[PDB]
Amino acid sequence: GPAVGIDLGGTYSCVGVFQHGKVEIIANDQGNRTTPSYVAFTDTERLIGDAAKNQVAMNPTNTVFDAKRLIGRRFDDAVVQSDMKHWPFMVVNDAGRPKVQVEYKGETKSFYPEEVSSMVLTKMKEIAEAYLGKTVTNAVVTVPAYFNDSQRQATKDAGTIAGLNVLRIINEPTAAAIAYGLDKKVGAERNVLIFDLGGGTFDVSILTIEDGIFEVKSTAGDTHLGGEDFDNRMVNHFIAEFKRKHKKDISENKRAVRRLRTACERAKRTLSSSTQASIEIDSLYEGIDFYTSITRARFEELNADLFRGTLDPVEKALRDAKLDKSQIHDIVLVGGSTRIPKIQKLLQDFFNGKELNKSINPDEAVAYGAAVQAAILS
Ligand SMILES: Nc1ncnc2c1ncn2[C@@H]1O[C@H](COP(=O)(O)OP(=O)(O)OP(=O)(O)O)[C@@H](O)[C@H]1O
Ligand SMILES: [Cl-]
Ligand SMILES: [Cl-]
Ligand SMILES: [K+]
Ligand SMILES: [K+]
Ligand SMILES: [Mg+2]
Repeated sequence: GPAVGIDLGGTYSCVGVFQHGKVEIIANDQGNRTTPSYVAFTDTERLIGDAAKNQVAMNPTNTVFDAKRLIGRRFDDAVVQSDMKHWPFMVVNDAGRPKVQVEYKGETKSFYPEEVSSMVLTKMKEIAEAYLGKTVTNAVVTVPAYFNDSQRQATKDAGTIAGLNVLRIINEPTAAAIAYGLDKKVGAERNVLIFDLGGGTFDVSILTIEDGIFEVKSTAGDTHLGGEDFDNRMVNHFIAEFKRKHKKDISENKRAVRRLRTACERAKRTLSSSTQASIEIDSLYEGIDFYTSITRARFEELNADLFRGTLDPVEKALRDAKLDKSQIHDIVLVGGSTRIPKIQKLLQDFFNGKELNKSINPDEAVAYGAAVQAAILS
């Protein structure tokens, strides 16, 4: 007490606390309401969150991310073997369990996924402590609805290692529905669709709620579709533009690509509220400045197939839940990527004009609902 709600996200984490009948989403030391699920190791220190993501480009083999993709899994799991090929850090096998291997202070170290996630949770715990001016111990932590018992157990363990008393592990879509008060009893069942597009995954969940009890009717999605893919499309676009203007290809310069990606992600966010965004990077490659811009229309065209494709999982989830689109009582947007206007248009159009629940920052809705539930369990 106070107990907190924590969304331990694949790419960003968020912590909230319910007090005086209101949820407060807590800003970190940099004033950010969400924090990168990154941890880095150097010759002298361990960095977590914003501090870790800010040096990823210069320290690729020792900056860990995506621990959520390893948590609770066996080393021989096809998913792990597939994902490992794409990470710049090493994943080793310890008696059948995956561990990330890094260098810290000149020595080789290895950590279980739950230890890496415990570092992220320690950061979220401290963020809440700085805001509350009191020690934080009890917490509700969320996980994807498809997580199995081992993945739920390892997530709870990450919390315990961080010094938290995990009151309960609840599903992300359920937490999002709770944020909007859809758990309240209205004397009849209600069907709710959660459309969750984050930084690296896309989850569609259909919930049936009655008497405060949740039932996951169906889930669909793509574990390799998120905001990072839209950033990739923009990066490729600008590498091509720089090549045309300067007859130089920056593709093989890791730092150049990173600075460009960062500017693209920032420009993308601006495009959700404005129709154009400027990209200005000083000395991007060989001392050449890269000052350009991108319109919302071009950003939408660069990603047209990926945006439209989000509707397939929606149709499949409806089919698996044995529900027609007209039987959905509420549609809830979750994940930072749902702030993109074109995605909202596509989903609303698919639902024949039905309004979307989007008043709660989508990238905060999971933590918001977790905080409400944590207070209820406290
Ligand atoms: N205003 C915005 N417009 C567009 N995209 C945005 C905006 N704000 C944030 N994003 C994107 O949202 C993503 C992060 O979403 P969120 O914080 O919900 O991630 P997450 O739940 O950790 O993701 P994952 O699905 O990988 O678990 C990033 O790709 C970020 O660029
Ligand atoms: Cl911080
Ligand atoms: Cl459209
Ligand atoms: K998140
Ligand atoms: K997601
Ligand atoms: Mg998420």
